[PDB]
Amino acid sequence: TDLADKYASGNSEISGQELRGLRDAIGDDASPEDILALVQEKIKDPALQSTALDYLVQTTPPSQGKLKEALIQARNTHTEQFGRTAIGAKNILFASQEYADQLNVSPSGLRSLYLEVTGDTHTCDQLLSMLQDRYTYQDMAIVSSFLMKGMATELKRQGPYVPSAQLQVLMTETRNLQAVLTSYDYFESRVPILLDSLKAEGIQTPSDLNFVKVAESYHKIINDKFPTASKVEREVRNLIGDDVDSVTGVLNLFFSALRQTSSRLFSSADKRQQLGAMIANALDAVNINNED
Repeated sequence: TDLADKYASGNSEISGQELRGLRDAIGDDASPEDILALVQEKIKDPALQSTALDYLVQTTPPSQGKLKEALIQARNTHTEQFGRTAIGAKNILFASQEYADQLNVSPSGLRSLYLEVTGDTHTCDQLLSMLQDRYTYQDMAIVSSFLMKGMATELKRQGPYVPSAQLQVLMTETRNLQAVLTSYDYFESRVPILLDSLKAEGIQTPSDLNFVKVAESYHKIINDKFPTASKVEREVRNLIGDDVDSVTGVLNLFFSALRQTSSRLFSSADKRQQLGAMIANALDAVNINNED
């Protein structure tokens, strides 16, 4: 097996064939411009192109000093062209493919998502919002794992197109996202039960009330720089209305969620307890203020 197979091995998006096909397509007198043209023809994905170019520069012996210098110049040019779009996406090729498979989505889409995520600072919230409309919560968890994997990958690669500092922050934020998704899943299973049980006894809950709204409300509470029991109850009442059993249900649910929520999502363990205390206090307030 040659470099092309090394490149193609485990790489669900490049075959050793197309790489060899590319190297074979590039003549010894290929100008840097010629090289890029060919690479571009066979490979639309800048990541895969850059991959191809690496392959090409690398599969080219120094005997072909002019070609390699051309390929080097081509790749230098391609890299100059795409910078991170090529190099960053290239850096996380395998990751994108792994998770594309699990998600049954396109790896390139994931790399695009990834470059998107890594092309700028992104907070957890921004990541969640960036992902929610794109993925089921189940899949967001998977995507988050992907993002993490890709950034980890790039930080290890370094290079003038790895915004190393930036990726670090992004990974922090993506870990936060994962924590959030787990929390959302918590709510996914329990909210319906709560609402159905309320319903069974003729307690009407907002029909559009679902775990996400519940979870969202839950995470506003814990992300609140200045949460209170009143804010919590209010958050819950805003969420499910005022039926004592409903509010109690949700607060109970939030209370239970708190124990389950990742420490990442709290500035400290103290903050979690503080929130739990707030929720417990909310629960008390509900029953206290209950009349039925």
